[PDB]
Amino acid sequence: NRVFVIGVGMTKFEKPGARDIDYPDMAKEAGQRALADAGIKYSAIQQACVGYVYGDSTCGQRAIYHSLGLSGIPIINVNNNCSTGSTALFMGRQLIQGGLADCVLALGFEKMNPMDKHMEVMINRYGLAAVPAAPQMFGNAGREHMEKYGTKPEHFAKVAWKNHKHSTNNPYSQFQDEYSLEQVIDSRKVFEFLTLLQCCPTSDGAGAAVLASESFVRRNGLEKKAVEIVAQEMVTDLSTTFEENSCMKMVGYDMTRLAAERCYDTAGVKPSDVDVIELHDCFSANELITYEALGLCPEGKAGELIDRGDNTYGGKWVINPSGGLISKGHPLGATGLAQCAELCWQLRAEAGPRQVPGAKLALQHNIGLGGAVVVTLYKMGFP
Repeated sequence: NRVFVIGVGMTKFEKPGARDIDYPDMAKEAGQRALADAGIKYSAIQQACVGYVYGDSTCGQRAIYHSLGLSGIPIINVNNNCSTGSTALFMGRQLIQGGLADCVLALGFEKMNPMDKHMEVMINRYGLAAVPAAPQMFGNAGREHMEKYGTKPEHFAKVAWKNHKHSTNNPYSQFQDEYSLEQVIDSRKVFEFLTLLQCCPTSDGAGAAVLASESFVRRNGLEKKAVEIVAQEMVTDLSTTFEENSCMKMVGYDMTRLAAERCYDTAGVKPSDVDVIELHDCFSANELITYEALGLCPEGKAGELIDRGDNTYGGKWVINPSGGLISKGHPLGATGLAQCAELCWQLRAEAGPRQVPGAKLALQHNIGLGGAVVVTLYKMGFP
């Protein structure tokens, strides 16, 4: 059963506390935008998949009833206790592909040892969207990459530089200013080579997408905006031995690798066919290694990809035309849906000053709560 994204919407992603509204109004802004984009009645929504991290188990329902009105539809919380976190989009896709609904709303929102203690305080005071282990794990993985392949600390700063430069054209991004490479390098130290401008900040915001079956799209004449999910794969923790483990593997390198390989196989495409990417750059180090995990270049060649400008406009792949988590900030529940919104706009040729000319195949890379990796390929459903 083919599955399509037929409307998308988001709020601006803002510094926590910059905007004086509660999570239900954020959800309403994103949700109502997505429904208006889709051009459908609210009653067409048969289930809602809702992604958020903080608050109790009723926040999903509270957000949906405020956005759509009260109904008896199922409201599924993506983040449960006794399973690894999914994503709103992966779950919505599952409901459609398995025949449990013809049309669904995916919605996400968020409203905010000596070294672990030190990182905990730093994350709080610098407003980073990270758990205390994360900067250390991603720094270790980047250092490991430098040791094996000769990547330079400036390559990681260049990735971050590139994300901030893209952000200048995204009005939904918390940060929309270009910093110099020198400013990236000189910003406050977080861990090792990682500096503040290489780490994703917290943002408050919401995102939403309407997902629909092939028959729903045909029945309602919605072919024009229908972006097809041509492949989507999730990989949860891979269990390995002491001898095979590495810092790169510990932050999900092989999970991304396998998820993407399986997408490529399903869709019958290769990395070189992808035109535009939105990936999970929680740290610059995760983006750099993810270039190789996705198969964009051979192992150890990310520094060359970076120095050629093959991650930006005029290069082979335009990566994070949004500015990335690094510029947008990371409202935990909403991040994946914002990536989706941008890639759908790119493929629909509605991305304005960020438009990748002639984009036809888009790749999303996202991480769930708990660390599961989701890779998704999109193309226009009926070009």
